[PDB]
Amino acid sequence: EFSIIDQYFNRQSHPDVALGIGDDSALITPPPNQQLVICADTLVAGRHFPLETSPHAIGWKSVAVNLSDIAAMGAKPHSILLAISLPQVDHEWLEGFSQGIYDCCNQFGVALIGGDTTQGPHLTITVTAMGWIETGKAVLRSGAKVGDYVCVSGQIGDAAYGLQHLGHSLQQRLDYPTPRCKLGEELKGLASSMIDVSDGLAQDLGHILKASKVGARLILEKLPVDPVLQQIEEQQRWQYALAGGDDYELCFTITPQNYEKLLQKQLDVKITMIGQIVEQTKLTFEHLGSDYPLQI
Amino acid sequence: EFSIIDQYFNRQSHPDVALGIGDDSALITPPPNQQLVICADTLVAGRHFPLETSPHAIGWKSVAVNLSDIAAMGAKPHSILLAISLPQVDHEWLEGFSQGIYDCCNQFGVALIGGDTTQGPHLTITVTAMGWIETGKAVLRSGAKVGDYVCVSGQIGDAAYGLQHLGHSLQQRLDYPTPRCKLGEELKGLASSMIDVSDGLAQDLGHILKASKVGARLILEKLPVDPVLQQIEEQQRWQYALAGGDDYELCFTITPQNYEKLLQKQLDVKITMIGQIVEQTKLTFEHLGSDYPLQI
Ligand SMILES: Nc1ncnc2c1ncn2[C@@H]1O[C@H](COP(=O)(O)OP(=O)(O)NP(=O)(O)O)[C@@H](O)[C@H]1O
Ligand SMILES: Nc1ncnc2c1ncn2[C@@H]1O[C@H](COP(=O)(O)OP(=O)(O)NP(=O)(O)O)[C@@H](O)[C@H]1O
Ligand SMILES: [Cl-]
Ligand SMILES: [Cl-]
Ligand SMILES: [K+]
Ligand SMILES: [K+]
Ligand SMILES: [K+]
Ligand SMILES: [K+]
Ligand SMILES: [Mg+2]
Ligand SMILES: [Mg+2]
Ligand SMILES: [Mg+2]
Ligand SMILES: [Mg+2]
Ligand SMILES: [Mg+2]
Ligand SMILES: [Mg+2]
Repeated sequence: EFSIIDQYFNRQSHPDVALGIGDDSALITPPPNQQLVICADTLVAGRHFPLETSPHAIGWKSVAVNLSDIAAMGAKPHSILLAISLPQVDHEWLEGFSQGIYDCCNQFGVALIGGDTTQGPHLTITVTAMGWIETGKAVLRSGAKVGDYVCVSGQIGDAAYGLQHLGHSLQQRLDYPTPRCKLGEELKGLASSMIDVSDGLAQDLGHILKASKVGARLILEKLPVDPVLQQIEEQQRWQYALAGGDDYELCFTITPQNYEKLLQKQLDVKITMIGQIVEQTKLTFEHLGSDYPLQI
Repeated sequence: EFSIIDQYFNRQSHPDVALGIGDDSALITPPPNQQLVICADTLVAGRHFPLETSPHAIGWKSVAVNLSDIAAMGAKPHSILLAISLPQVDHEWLEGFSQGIYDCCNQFGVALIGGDTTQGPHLTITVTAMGWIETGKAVLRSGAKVGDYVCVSGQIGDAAYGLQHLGHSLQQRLDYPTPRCKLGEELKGLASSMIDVSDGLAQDLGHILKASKVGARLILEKLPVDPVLQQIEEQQRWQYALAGGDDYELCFTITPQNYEKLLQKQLDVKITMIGQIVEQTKLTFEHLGSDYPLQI
């Protein structure tokens, strides 16, 4: 177990880490005039990923889903803790898994600074992520105002389709979600509210609506879906997009004025306006310019 | 699961929390001139606690073992995240478990500011603890010097005895360890090195010896054991004390000069000098003034 840490999880720490792996706790010197942003998310084998998922993909997604919650605040990710409960000690598995962890960390300039390694009957992983943001400038789930656009990044429904069609190209969106870190940072001071879409667009937008004490009207034909989902029947397409989940895209609200400023930035991801915030505290849908009753 | 969070894990925190439970991440405004101290430890049902352990004790210990690693740095604890994987939703269990979480947090002035709640086949808990310490003043596992006293707080072996004698009063030490938070803070500026005894005195002192590139000679009859263990045959007594684990006491090294200073403080726990640091890089034992060969 102590050898497991040294063998797989003790790459040299960044110069930006006061004390990394090796002691009872890690130490971080805060950057000035910034708040600590902190979150944790658990992945349970067979629940948050198929049992047969490659160890590298498990490692990647364990980090990615937590970076997504830092990004959903408009913050910049800094470091993570890794808590893993393992049924067995398998070198090939541990090599792939740790490679997955570090590949995702390195993509986004994040340090692995600590954690815990235990034995347990079922593979269970909890990553804690830490980031920093200019004091007072976090993008909350509250903050959405009547007249704001509702927007979402990338595509929604991919991962859900992937889960139900394993082996299909869209499985890559299930196994390797992309946390939208740079977009989150670019939305600081532009977005009036934000959440990452981890459970499903309707449910997660719903948290914003409830927190902001507003409602929204979405346009079904504007939901950004993969060409593959564009070719399946409407009803199923919209279910994948609205209740699929595991997208790890950012859903946010923004004034038309700030939206124009957003579109003028160089962004590493697609942005789509899918509706607007309204006064009535309900989530409703529009299609071809008419009300569209829809149960999700 | 959203009902669970609201019903059991959403009490108002200390004023020192910029944003607590309810958003994608929590926000903390760092106190000036302090470093973030951060750790995580997992408890797996049946492994880190007997399956029949009361939910209140499970909640208490989940927090306590993590406050212990904050204390082991000399730092002051501030807040925790709670990640729980639950096989079933049981109201009586959740009431007891959450009461245990909050009882430990409240005793030590700690806020529960976030976490994750999931379904899984086996009860698994990971708490992340966050604390703060004056920049540069952490007590590391490195730093022990030849001639330094080796010391330990409280009693060692209680929890291990309790585990093997479930039903005995010493089970209290297994179920309800006390993190030595105030002692940890009082050892800032005095201890030359420190670790908390979670795995066993010999093993955990061993991490200090390895990090400091020194050895130690312990005096077996000076080990602080319960009167109950004083009545056991000495070999088994010393095995509980040196290899029992789950003590969550602090083991630290300290100059004779600084030990005198320590004893002048008003402390909330027993402190015992049990040996001293030596040049040769080995852990050895002495009994009644003679070398005492002992395998842990
Ligand atoms: N999977 C992991 N990834 C990264 N760091 C880890 C991991 N597991 C453990 N660590 C780090 O390795 C060091 C030793 O960990 P550990 O033995 O769990 O310390 P501890 O909490 O003080 N003891 P214990 O309470 O018995 O678990 C610490 O600095 C941990 O933060
Ligand atoms: N057991 C818990 N104790 C304390 N806070 C919790 C707990 N579970 C969840 N929370 C908090 O409750 C809020 C909602 O949690 P959660 O639904 O897990 O958010 P999320 O990470 O954005 N979504 P997801 O990735 O699907 O898990 C967050 O502010 C969490 O930090
Ligand atoms: Cl273990
Ligand atoms: Cl779940
Ligand atoms: K730790
Ligand atoms: K947010
Ligand atoms: K979260
Ligand atoms: K330490
Ligand atoms: Mg420790
Ligand atoms: Mg999340
Ligand atoms: Mg640990
Ligand atoms: Mg989220
Ligand atoms: Mg520990
Ligand atoms: Mg979560």
